Amino acid sequence: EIIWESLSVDVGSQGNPGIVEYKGVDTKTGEVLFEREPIPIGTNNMGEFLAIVHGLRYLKERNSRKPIYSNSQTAIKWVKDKKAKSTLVRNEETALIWKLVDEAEEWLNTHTYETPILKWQTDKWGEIKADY
DNA sequence: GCGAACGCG
DNA sequence: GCGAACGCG
Ligand SMILES: [Mg+2]
Repeated sequence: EIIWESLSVDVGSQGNPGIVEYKGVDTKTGEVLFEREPIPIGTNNMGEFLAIVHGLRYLKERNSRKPIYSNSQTAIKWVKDKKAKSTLVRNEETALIWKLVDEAEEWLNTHTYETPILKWQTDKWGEIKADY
């Protein structure tokens, strides 16, 4: 069933592409462990990808073997493949989201981890604790 | 390759 | 309606 000793991440989108925020919380308590301030233009899947990679970096900094829960099977696969397969144009308006994605891919390409990245089963378990 | 035909905000 | 992931020549 649920591994309560874990990190849960999720994205808050206003439009898609549109304003992106994300956060990571303690699955057990809902305590906010990290939060990303609004990024003016991104896609939902780019935000979910960034949330998982921020989680990987957060747990590594703290010598944690906790798994990560995401409700985004798309983003879980992007992280496994070390590539965010986004369609979003690269122009002046999207430079920030793409800089963050490119830096996240660089991190994945230059680090190893054991962190399990698990699917949060929303239908079966209810909303992920990191939900906005 | 051409375009059609989950889990949101 | 968005970003994701067939038959035909
Ligand atoms: Mg959510």
